[PDB]
Amino acid sequence: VHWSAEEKQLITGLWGKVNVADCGAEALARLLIVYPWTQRFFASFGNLSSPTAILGNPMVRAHGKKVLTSFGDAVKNLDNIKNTFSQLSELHCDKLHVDPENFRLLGDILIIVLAAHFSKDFTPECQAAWQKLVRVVAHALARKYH
Amino acid sequence: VHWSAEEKQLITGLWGKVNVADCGAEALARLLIVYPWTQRFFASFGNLSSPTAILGNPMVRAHGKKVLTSFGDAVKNLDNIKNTFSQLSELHCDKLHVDPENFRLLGDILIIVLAAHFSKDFTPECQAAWQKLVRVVAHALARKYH
Amino acid sequence: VLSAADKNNVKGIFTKIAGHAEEYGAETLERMFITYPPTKTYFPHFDLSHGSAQIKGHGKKVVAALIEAANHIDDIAGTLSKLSDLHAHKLRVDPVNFKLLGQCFLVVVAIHHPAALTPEVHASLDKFLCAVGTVLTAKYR
Amino acid sequence: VLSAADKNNVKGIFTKIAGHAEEYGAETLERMFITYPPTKTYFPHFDLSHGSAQIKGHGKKVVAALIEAANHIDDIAGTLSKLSDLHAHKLRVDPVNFKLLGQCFLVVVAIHHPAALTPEVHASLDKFLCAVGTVLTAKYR
Ligand code: HEM
Ligand code: HEM
Ligand code: HEM
Ligand code: HEM
Repeated sequence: VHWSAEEKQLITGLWGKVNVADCGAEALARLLIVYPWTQRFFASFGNLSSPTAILGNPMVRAHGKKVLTSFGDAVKNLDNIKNTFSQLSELHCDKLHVDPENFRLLGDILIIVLAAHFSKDFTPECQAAWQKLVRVVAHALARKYH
Repeated sequence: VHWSAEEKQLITGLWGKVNVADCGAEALARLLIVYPWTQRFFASFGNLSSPTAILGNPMVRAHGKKVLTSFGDAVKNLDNIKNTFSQLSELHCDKLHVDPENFRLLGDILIIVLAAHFSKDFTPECQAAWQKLVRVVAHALARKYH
Repeated sequence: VLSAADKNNVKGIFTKIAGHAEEYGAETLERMFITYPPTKTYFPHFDLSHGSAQIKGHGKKVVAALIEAANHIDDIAGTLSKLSDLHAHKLRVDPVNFKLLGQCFLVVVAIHHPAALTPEVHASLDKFLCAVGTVLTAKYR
Repeated sequence: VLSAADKNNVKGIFTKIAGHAEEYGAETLERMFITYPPTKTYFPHFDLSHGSAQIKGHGKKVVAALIEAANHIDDIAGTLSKLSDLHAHKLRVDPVNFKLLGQCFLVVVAIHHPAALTPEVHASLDKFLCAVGTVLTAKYR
């Protein structure tokens, strides 16, 4: 993946405005609400029995924060996103069996969440710059399958 | 990807017995009749307006041959698969805009054509290896995308 | 098959979608063509410059077909049946594109009515955009 | 949806499978569990050693469910609804897996009936299976 200098700014500038804590909580919450199947990866958090229990869950909130904090390591380091995610690739790909289609569904969901929190600041250019960080990230997560 | 010695001697063995022409024409015959949207990349071939047409088509038949000849360039060099399909990755992705899912769809179809050819000789273990190979070709072919 | 909740979550945000059909559905199309550049292949007869009359006029139709389907939600297949000859047979869309648009429309809504796009509603709108894709493709399968 | 040719092609090879439910059932799951390992995670209660009672017994179940959706084919959701609650709400089977089992069953039929699984037939059968996968994934959508 090549990144433009306009792409960098669209990303760097937007990332510095994200509520990582609240942004992750919702993207993980919805991941679970829109794709209830994925909850079988998180029985460790227990109560995901209702859209609200998932929103209420401290561990789902806490996890989302951690997950999104990760995306940030990608924003930080766009040249190095392949290694940054290698130890997590290992985990998701070899220890967790997470079907890679799900890194796309998480990706998309951030976008929607990222949308929800910036509105018209999230310009189509921007969305494009990010869906593409999201896409690269989800690639790099799956790199241990190939 | 790391290959097994049993895996290689299953790909290798099975390859030398496939009709690269027949088995070739029929995986594209099918890619196009089980998933007819993919005909849009194949207007040059002409009449694809019926299963029969797709089957008899001189150009499709010659294409399926070349697509399968291509899987065999992988069989031969499994530790170089991505280098082999790099130039075809530029073509299918940069110049052709084939969604990488369709590479997956051709693979899944090759497997059914190969199951067809050998039957019981095509064992779960053999299928598993030939699925793996198919995955890695599709992946070296989408590499440009990433 | 959408539940009773799905249909009210879907009718809610869509009653907020109506009145903005043209600008929304034109936004969902550009962001598509820009966040997903290969999808411009199907619009080679279009000017895909900013706010051109075709994107705006097509954007109106799309979101109008969407609200026609949102209402006749019991028989989406029956209400969008020529749209299936059109996208499946005539035009030949990788099915992966409908998911590409549905996501672009979903960002459109999150931008314009965040506090309507509630996990529960987001979840329902997606099942819908998903049953819509499926019907317009179900002229292959 | 399922066209005359679909609803007849699909009965075609399914009448050619019949006294073969248990045999074809179990072989599909084995091909699934091996061609794709992580699908075994859904069967930890299960002995997954080749041709073991529970593979053979439940393969017998799967096909009886495949063949029984093939007979009550107008209402495919009505005949397999109980296996939606199960597969979607209880077991949280990821949709990416119904695809994968589909592939496997298809490989079975093309082993024991190559002449039968013509391009045309393959294609109807894909739609049916994917009509089935879609139903058992519904306890969200
Ligand atoms: C590309 C998107 C994703 C990113 C960037 C990401 C990143 C992360 C991070 C930072 C952790 C925390 C590591 C730890 O504390 O041990 C994690 C763990 C985990 N992830 Fe993901 N993840 C993604 C997608 C997914 C998806 C889609 C699923 C399920 C469908 C999933 C399931 C899990 C599970 C089960 C854990 C361990 C949770 C625990 O044991 O506390 N991940 N991932
Ligand atoms: C993943 C497995 C695939 C392999 C190994 C493969 C291989 C090849 C090869 C060897 C060529 C030769 C080009 C030439 O003679 O001009 C080619 C071209 C082409 N491929 Fe594929 N391909 C694959 C999948 C696909 C899929 C899934 C599609 C679309 C659904 C596609 C669309 C095309 C098109 C449109 C051409 C140029 C055809 C022409 O101009 O005659 N390919 N590919
Ligand atoms: C939510 C899903 C979609 C809906 C509701 C929808 C709606 C429509 C409608 C109503 C028309 C006919 C308008 C007329 O009569 O002038 C149309 C045509 C068309 N659609 Fe879609 N569409 C959808 C998805 C897509 C996708 C995913 C693509 C490809 C990326 C696409 C590409 C086209 C093209 C090229 C036309 C030609 C119409 C023209 O000439 O302006 N559509 N669509
Ligand atoms: C063609 C699609 C499928 C059909 C027709 C089907 C059919 C069935 C049926 C009829 C049952 C009830 C078994 C019983 O009463 O003992 C069942 C259970 C089950 N299925 Fe599915 N199934 C399908 C797909 C899948 C997939 C893709 C998976 C995951 C890889 C899966 C995993 C399971 C599990 C874990 C059970 C419970 C088994 C047990 O506890 O004995 N199924 N299936």
